[PDB]
Amino acid sequence: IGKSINFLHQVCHDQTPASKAMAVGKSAESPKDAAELFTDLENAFQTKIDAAYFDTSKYLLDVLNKNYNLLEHMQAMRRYLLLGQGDFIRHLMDLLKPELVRPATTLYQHNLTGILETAVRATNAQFDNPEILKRLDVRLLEVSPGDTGWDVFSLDYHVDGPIATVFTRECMSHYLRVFNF
Amino acid sequence: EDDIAALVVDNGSGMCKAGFAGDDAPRAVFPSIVGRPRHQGVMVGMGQKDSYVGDEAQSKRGILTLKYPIEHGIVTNWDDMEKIWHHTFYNELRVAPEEHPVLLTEAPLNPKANREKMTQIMFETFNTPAMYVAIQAVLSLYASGRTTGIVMDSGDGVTHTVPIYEGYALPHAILRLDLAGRDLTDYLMKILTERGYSFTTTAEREIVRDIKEKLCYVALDFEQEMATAASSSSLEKSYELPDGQVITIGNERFRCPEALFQPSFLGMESCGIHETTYNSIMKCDVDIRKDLYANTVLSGGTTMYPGIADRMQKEITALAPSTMKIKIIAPPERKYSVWIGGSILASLSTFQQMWISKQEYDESGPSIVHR
Amino acid sequence: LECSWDELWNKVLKAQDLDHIIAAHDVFLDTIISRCLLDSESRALLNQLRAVFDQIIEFQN
Amino acid sequence: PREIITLQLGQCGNQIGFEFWKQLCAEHGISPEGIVEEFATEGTDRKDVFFYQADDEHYIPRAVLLDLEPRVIHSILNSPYANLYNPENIYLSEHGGGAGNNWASGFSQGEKIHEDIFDIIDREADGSDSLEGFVLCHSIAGGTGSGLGSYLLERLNDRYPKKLVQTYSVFPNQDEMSHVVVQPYNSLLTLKRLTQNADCVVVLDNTALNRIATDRLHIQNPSFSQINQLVSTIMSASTTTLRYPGYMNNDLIGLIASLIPTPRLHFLMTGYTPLTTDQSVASVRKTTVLDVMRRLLQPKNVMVSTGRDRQTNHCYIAILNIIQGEVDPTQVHKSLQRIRERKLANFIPWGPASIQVALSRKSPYLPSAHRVSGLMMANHTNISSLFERTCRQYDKLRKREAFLEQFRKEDIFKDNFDELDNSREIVQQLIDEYHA
Repeated sequence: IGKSINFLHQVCHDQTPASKAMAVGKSAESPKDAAELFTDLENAFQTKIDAAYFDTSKYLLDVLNKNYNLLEHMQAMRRYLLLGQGDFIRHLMDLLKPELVRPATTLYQHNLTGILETAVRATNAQFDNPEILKRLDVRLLEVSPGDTGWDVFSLDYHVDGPIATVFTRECMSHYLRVFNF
Repeated sequence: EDDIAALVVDNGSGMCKAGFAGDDAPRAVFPSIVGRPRHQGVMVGMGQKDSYVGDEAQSKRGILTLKYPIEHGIVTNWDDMEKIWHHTFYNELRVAPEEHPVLLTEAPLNPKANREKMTQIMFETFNTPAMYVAIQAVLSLYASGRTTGIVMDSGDGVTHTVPIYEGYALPHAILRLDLAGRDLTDYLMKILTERGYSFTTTAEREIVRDIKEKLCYVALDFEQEMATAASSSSLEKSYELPDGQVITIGNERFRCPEALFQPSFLGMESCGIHETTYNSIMKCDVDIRKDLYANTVLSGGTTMYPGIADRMQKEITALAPSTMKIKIIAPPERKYSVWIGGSILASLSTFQQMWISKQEYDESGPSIVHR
Repeated sequence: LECSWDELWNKVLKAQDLDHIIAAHDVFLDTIISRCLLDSESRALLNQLRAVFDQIIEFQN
Repeated sequence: PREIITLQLGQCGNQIGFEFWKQLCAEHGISPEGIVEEFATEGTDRKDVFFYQADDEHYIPRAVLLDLEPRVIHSILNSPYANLYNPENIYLSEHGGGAGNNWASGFSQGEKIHEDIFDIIDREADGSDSLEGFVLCHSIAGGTGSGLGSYLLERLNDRYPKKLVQTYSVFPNQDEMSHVVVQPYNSLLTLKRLTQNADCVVVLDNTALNRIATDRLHIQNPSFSQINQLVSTIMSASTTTLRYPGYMNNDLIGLIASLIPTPRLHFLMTGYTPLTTDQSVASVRKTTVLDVMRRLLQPKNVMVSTGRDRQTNHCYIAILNIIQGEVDPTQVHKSLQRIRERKLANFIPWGPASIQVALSRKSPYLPSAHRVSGLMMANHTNISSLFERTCRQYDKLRKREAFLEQFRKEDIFKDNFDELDNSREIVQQLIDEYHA
């Protein structure tokens, strides 16, 4: 419950989850324990932490649902590097064959982004308003430019902000391996 | 307790205004909409969800089709009406109504077959412990610190003119007039078209309903106000909406409040606001008429103007007799005057045995609303 | 691809935590890589899935 | 882009492509002059596969309609539709003067409207970026659809060589010979061009239509108006990987490559379960995937008639089984399991064989959203039964002296008839030889 309040500080708010009835509660509790004989509560203490738990968990998924589209990006990287839909990637891979066949250059990067943006304006047009299309870029490796050109090319889904919380560093390195096969 | 832990849901006629008691404005007000997808696919905009409701349906209104669960003030469909109650309690408040009593609103002219219907929804589905069904007319009167008078509800619904004598209304003086504020905002687009600026986007039409309350002003005597326009007075304001379309005011500034008294611009032979005021009092008992003249209250979102308070005062004597003291009580806020009366009622001492619970619901079913 | 698409996407709408989002994802993303190519016990597979990779180039040219 | 220009030709062949375009507009959920629901773009993630791109919010089909009878192109303007059809680019106003019932009529109309016939496909490919190919939607019915289709297989094969050729051929009824009486002649002429000047065909029979038409359509009569219903559905199903998301063989030349052993052996049997829909209130139990792909290899849907004695000494080698939409599609590999335990079809041990499964999302439109559909594209080597039967109808009519001088007034003057017959027997021996 203490981890979750820190994840909306990566969304940055000073809001106690959802309602301000959680705020009244802190004020109520401090007299209620103080007035008692010398006894602390503890069979009732675990009861309102349920009512705090369901509140901050559905809301921490709702603060993302307004703003970041987390689980929508869950479907999104899968169709662009887990090859989820073939009409998106054959029409990529067609337009990509005259550049991957030739030796890589020092100017290789500036054409591969451009055909990438016109690639998602030759099968897509309903995802411009979505940020799916503002969150893909071109990934190239350490491979020497004597190469054929194919092997070094891969697309990567660019992650930033509180969406990089769930898109940890260990994950997509393994997708890199799975993209290649 | 319930002193601050009684929930005030004022289901108005186009906006649901939810909040906790002991405040003077609602927490969250927004227009009540639902949206139903036709074919489900890959979504766009906000994340996977079964229905875009409310303020996640007002952010995207060209990917969805809008349907008000509250249409002309009254619930037309009850399935989607539970869906906006679901939205007000858990998203735009967040508390479960099972430990906290609920104060919900009604129309002064809804049928009783409808009134047993809204009692069946709150007890069974939201499983509220207790609640009370309260008139919007009496709450707005209560924010104005009176208990008797007539309120001139002109909202985003049916105009009500409800004389209440000591918390009891006259069941032979509640006129249903078909002027709504939504009728005026719609009238305003089609006389903007005589200036040459026509809509074609739904988003530009949303700002027509804002401008109606915002830029537009009321002076006393419109008739000389158009006469002062012929000698070229200063009153013409030109709002700039970034794009080539303009919303100006100046020769349509005074016609649009003039349509309160004259429904002929809308093309009908119906009663005006002062007229429907005067017809309602003129069938009231002769002994309590005096108490209704001196406790005239403006309420609703249509009579949102800086200068409509005195216009109604100089205008209403010229109908009713002059051996009546008529005094127009005009609050500057009045959209929230139903809500401020609904919160203050939660903090009423004489209301802690006027609650309608599940136990009295268990002994007589949904006719416990008869009360 | 099927057994795993129906593993991640259907589980996340059941989930109410965020730490349950990574619990349904971290079990997904390490099976996908074992059943595709690399693990450390799949080496009898991927010697044959790369031996066929070069055999279709040489059959073609 | 994989833009295809459909080449609608003949008396039956223009009408079956007529409702092919009508089927696509209703199922993408868009108006045929306009757009009304954006649930059409969210739902179909590519609507330009077989249309010209948008810039007026219209989708102009990629079709050409020449036919020697003016009746089929007059069957559009006396239909209410004409905003999904262009009277300069999708159709010309009347082609040929021919009666028609002569294959040499449509062959000389092809060598003199020769300028306009290659100016209607580059008036239908001026938005093409990369052309996939040409699907010759022709009929073998009449000498109209059959005469002109033989010219365009030669000139599209030496002007565009790396392009798809694929025809959806229909055969007229062989049980009435008043329907076309030049039928044994025109079939064998067009078969010479399909077996060395073409790649794949999809063969379809009318005597196999009426086998199914007394099975669940409950019309005895041989329809010429409900014959366009059966055809437009199995056409639109073949490219559901290229219109809705695929994955592997997401192109049609992915599917079609995988169903060909080697040329002059490519005549593919089509089967398609839901011709009429009784899954309308019995669709709520959820029609399971499990016992409905058992008939996509059994003969209880096939559009080509054969005996039942050749389903045991002749063998299928490549069968495509397209299931679509939610149905629990993680138990789909379990459906492909229960085929082999039954042996609904027998498969050669001699080199590879393949039971190919794919899925794609269903239409945004309600009569095509919970209605499980199974698309079968077999290649069985008992396909020679129609072809020996047509050859048996060819040798008898040339001894009765009909079309040995009444077809030699134009384009034949030397005997070149036993040339068509001998090649016809080369193809039929090369089929039976493949299966061992």
